[PDB]
Order: sequence, then C-alpha cells, then structure tokens
Amino acid sequence: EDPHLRNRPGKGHNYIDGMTQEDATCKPVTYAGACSSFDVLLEKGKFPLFQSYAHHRTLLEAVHDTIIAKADPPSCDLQSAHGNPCMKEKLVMKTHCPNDYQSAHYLNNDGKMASVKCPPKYELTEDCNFCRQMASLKKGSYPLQDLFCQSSEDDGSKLKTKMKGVCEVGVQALKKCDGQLSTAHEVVPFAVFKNSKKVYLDKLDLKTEENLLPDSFVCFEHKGELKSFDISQCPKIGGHGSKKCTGDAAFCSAYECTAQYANAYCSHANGSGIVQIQVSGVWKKPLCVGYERVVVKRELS
Amino acid sequence: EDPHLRNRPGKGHNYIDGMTQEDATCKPVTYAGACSSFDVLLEKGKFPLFQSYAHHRTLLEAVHDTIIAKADPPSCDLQSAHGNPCMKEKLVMKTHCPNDYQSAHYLNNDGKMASVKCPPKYELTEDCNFCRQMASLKKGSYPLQDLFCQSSEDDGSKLKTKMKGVCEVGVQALKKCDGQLSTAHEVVPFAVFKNSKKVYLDKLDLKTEENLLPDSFVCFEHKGELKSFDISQCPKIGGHGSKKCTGDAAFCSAYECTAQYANAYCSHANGSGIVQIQVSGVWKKPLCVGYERVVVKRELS
Amino acid sequence: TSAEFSFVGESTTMRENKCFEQCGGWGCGCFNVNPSCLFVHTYLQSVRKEALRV
Amino acid sequence: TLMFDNFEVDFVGAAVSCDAAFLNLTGCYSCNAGARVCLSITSTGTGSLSAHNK
Repeated sequence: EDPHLRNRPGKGHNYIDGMTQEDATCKPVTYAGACSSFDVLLEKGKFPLFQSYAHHRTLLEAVHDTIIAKADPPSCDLQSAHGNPCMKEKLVMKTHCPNDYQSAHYLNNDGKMASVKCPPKYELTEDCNFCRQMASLKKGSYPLQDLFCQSSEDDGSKLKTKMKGVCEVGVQALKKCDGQLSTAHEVVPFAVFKNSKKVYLDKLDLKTEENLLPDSFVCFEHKGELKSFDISQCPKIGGHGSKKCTGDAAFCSAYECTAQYANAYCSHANGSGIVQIQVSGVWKKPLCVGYERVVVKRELS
Repeated sequence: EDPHLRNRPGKGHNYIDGMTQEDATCKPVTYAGACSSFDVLLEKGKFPLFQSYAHHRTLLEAVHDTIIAKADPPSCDLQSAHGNPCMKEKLVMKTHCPNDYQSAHYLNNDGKMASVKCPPKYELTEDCNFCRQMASLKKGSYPLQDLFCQSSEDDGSKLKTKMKGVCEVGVQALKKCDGQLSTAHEVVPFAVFKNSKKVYLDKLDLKTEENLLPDSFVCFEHKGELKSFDISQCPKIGGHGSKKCTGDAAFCSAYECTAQYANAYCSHANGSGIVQIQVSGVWKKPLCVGYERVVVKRELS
Repeated sequence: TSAEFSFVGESTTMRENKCFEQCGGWGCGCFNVNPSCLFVHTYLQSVRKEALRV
Repeated sequence: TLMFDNFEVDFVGAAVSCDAAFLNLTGCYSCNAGARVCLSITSTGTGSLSAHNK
C-alpha cells in the first residue's frame, strides 16, 4: 500500500549478503517490483511507527550507509547444535511470523546487526525460531522490530538503562534481584547512541524536526495518474544540474526554482527529517529507536 | 419559469484563436448550438454563478463584443518547457482540469484575455499546468474561473486593491511577508474595469437593476429545434412597422404584438439588466466578477 | 485513538486523548506556515504499591 | 473606544509656512465642553499648524 512512500532516503538497500534473490526489485526500490522486505512495513495495523516515520532509514539501510556495523556472525544459521549465540535473544523475543519469509533481522545487545539465516528452501514458523521443511518462498527478511535508522553523530556512550523497580529486562542484567519477580512479555522501547549497547527506555519523548535535506522531499511530474521523477537531478544552489525542477517555499529553499523553465513540480514529503530524544531533560540525537516484545522481569513482593 | 436561458442576447460568439474545429458550430450560439466550451457552462453542480446569471455574457462573448481585449499571445502552448508568458500566473492558481481537453482559458491580471492550447493529440493534465498524453477529445476549451460578461463601458483604471489584513493575495503583491503568516488556497472576489487591472475585493455586493432594455428580452423564430432571432429588429411602443414581433406579457407591455403578422415570438429574460457592485464604497458598473482559487497570504505579526 | 500511538491503547489501562493547537512556521520546527496541532496520548499508571478500600 | 484594524496611511507632503487668523471664540470655562476656538488658516501646501501659549 501507499505507492507514494516507495522512495527511500539515501541508498535504499533492503537486502543482505546471502539472500540476494530480490535485489533487482530492491536496488533501487522500484514501483512495479515486489520487495518482500518492505511490503509488510507499510501494511496498516502492524507497524504504525514506521508509517509515521516513512522517509527514514531502517536497519539494513543503516548498515549499507556506514552507520550500523555488522555482528559476528552477521547471519547466523538456523541449524543450531546446542549453541549459536544468536538464539538466547531470539528465544526470549516473542514475535509473530506469518511463515513465507525465511530470515529475520533484529537488533542485538551490543548494538550491531544480528540476523538469522535459513538454508534454501526452508520457511519460518509462527515465531521464526527454526526453518522447517517446505505461497512460494519470500527470499527476504521479516522485520521483527519497529525501529528506524537515521544519520547522526551525537556522542552518548556513557549512558545505560536506568529504570525504576526493574530486575533484568531482555538479555541484559541491570541490578541484583533475588526476591519475588515476574516473567512476562511486554513492549519496552529502546535506543542506541553512537558506539553504545542496546540501551532500553522507559518514557520515550520524540521530537519531529524538519530539515532541508534532498531526501526529505519528493519530485512528481505532470507532463508525459502522476509519474515519479528523480529528485537528485534538480538544480543545486551554487551549481548546475542536468534537468530543472520547481516547487513551493520548502522545495525552493534547497533547489533553484525556475518556474516556467522546469519540467516537474516537487512538493514536501510527509514524515521526514531527523528526530531527537529526551534523555534526562537534555535533548539527544539517537540512531535507532524502536519497540520490541521481550521478557521483562519486574520487582514484586 | 420560462426555460429560455439557452438563448444568447446580442451577438453571442464563443470562438478563440486555436479552436478551429468548433468554428462552424460556434457563431452564433443558438438553441441547437453544439460546443464543449458552452455545454459545460449549463451543467449542474459545476458553475453555480453562471446558472445564477444565466442571462448574461461570457468571456469569449465579451471579447467578440469589443469589451475584453486579447493578450499577446492570446493562446499559449504547454508542450515544450522553453518558457512562455502564461506559467507565471498559472502556477500560482489551482483549478481542476477535466479529462479530454486541450485548452483552458481564464482571466489574466492585465485585464485582457489569456489562454493556453494543447497540441494534438496531447490533452491536458489534472491541474492544467502541463500537458500529458491522451475517450473522444473535445473541440473547445474549459473556463477555469467562474466569471461572466455584460455590456459596460464604465471607466476605472486608477484604482488599487484595498484589502487590509492580508499580505500578497492573488497576484497583486502589496507588501512582503517574511515573518509570521498563514497561507492557504481560498477564493477572493475581484472585478476588472475598462482597461484596468485585476482589483481584488473582500466582500461581494452585487445588485441587478431590471429595466426595459433590449438585452433583457429573448426571442426565437416562430413557425408552424427552435432557432434564435435578433430581438433588436422589433418595433417600439405604439408602432406597427419594420420587422414584426410578438411576445407574452413583458414583451407585449414594453413593445407591441402583431399576432399573426409577427414572424418571431419574443419572451422575457429570467433576471437580466444592469448589474452593479460596491467597490471602494462607490457604486460602479463592472465587466465580469468572477472567483478563483489562488494563493492567499495573510498577515499575523 | 491516534494512528501514531495506536500500540499504546492495546493495553487495558486508563487512557484518554486530548488534542491541542500550536503555532506553525519555521520558528518551532514546521515546514508549513499554517498553525499546527498536537497529538497527546495520556495514560495513567499506578504509583503506590498499596491500595485502600473505602 | 477607537480600534485600528491594520490601516495603511501615508504623508507625501511635509511642513511649510503659512499665515493664520482669528475668527471667533465661543464655549465655556471650567466645564467638560470647554471653549471652542475659530482660527482661519491660509497656507499654500498640505501640512499642519502647531501653536502653543507662553
């Protein structure tokens, strides 16, 4: 759904090494293609946060943009033999997988990129813990978390998870707890700064701020329904491009408005720009903020 | 009462440089006149002001009656993006463009008459800014604004748009607005006098003065589809000569009715005469008050 | 429930939705000069670990 | 109560010389209406006359 939100900021790479069977429809992101690792991100009633923040980076896109590094191993195999470090966090993460997909990507405790990999041709179960024997087969990765990536260089390695009356959430170990504690799956937000662990959150306070970046706008033409147009070919203030392009004040503040000498009419893109997080009152710039349902152990009596 | 709104008093010509296909079925405009530039004027749910002022002239009829001058060039092109004197005023507007149309005429700022033209067989777009590729194409144009025409020769060129509280409304830029403001896409009433500019107004105070004028009495050819006939050839009061003509009650009370000697039956116009307006607190006789959806910039700081 | 914070209303807790009106323009982080709005999803949470029965 | 709803005014002229005269002095003293004065101003340009006592 929503064909107007198919333009991805930056490079727009929704693939990874190993499962490059749909790279022709995801590099670049076309309109007639069937990107399996992006169609479920626009479905209504599942990930509302990604719908509110459409024009933003993801996990694999952040990896291909030199933002989030790869783990070791970056794609752990599902054929485990009483080991595999990428299973202790997957088993405690209660997710829903509608089969079809064979791989799934999520965020690890260190803050890199830890994903699973299934040998062809297997399909995930209702959770995604193992690929059983094999409609058709979606050669992609099912997003298990509703996080979004962004370009920022804000330092924040001296901050950890600080909650109130919480024992051990997820796979981390905050404070000591030896009395009565519960064991259930709850939705707890998280945020990772520049070179830091998977720091959880308690009271998320976002702040949408628009910018004049070229990826924060669209390019819709009229000459030739409406057809998309490449926004990177617009004129730059101070130089000269291939083609032209006009618009309003927001689009004209970054590109040269030629009015009658243009070939399209770009507008503003809804749901773009960098966001800020409120950490102890001081507004900070995170890198990946999302939601996940893992094991939460609260303090009781 | 008396559905005689199809007859066009006076000349009644709907022709323009470019639409040479409807030339044979455009001058004059009778009851059996076929043309897309006039059929859409009498349609329901589109042009309410023209339905309220049915016994009045249009734009092309005012041009052929030596009332509204023509621009240079009067018909522009929207194919090549090399630049033309028409996009500067078209980009600030926002009018709907129906399907299967190539031309779109409107009222310019200089008080003349400017229009565009699509090269065959390329039609227009949904907004009317550019032109795209191609049911059956029409042989006329489409009025972008909701204006009318009348017989008036009142002078009023030394005027200026006196609208306080707003910044750059319409096309006339009174003063800049770089601080706090709020723009939208509303409608603003305006009136163009003889050899003047598009002077916008705040409120509309129209008043139709009914009087025994030849332009307020329709007439058709009488015989044993009806055809229009010149009403100015009828005699005056207390006379029975020249071209005979009869009518009902208003035409018989104003002029004469020769019954069998008459060759054309006349009638009364359902609301017609001299239309006034309250501009600058002074009663003036305009040419054609219309509406348009342009950029309206208000003042807040 | 707002479409942005629809996942918060899934829990069976006390919550409400109160809209607000704010200014626009580039003075507070907006692309359009029209006055913007505000979407607030306020939900209640317990404080004291003990309750009273009156 | 006088209210100005964003009105634009200009003054092209300036301040030039001019002769004044006396007409009539009516009214009252030590009251709300005061005393009305009549002055005959004869100038050649558009401006304003300023007068004061001692």
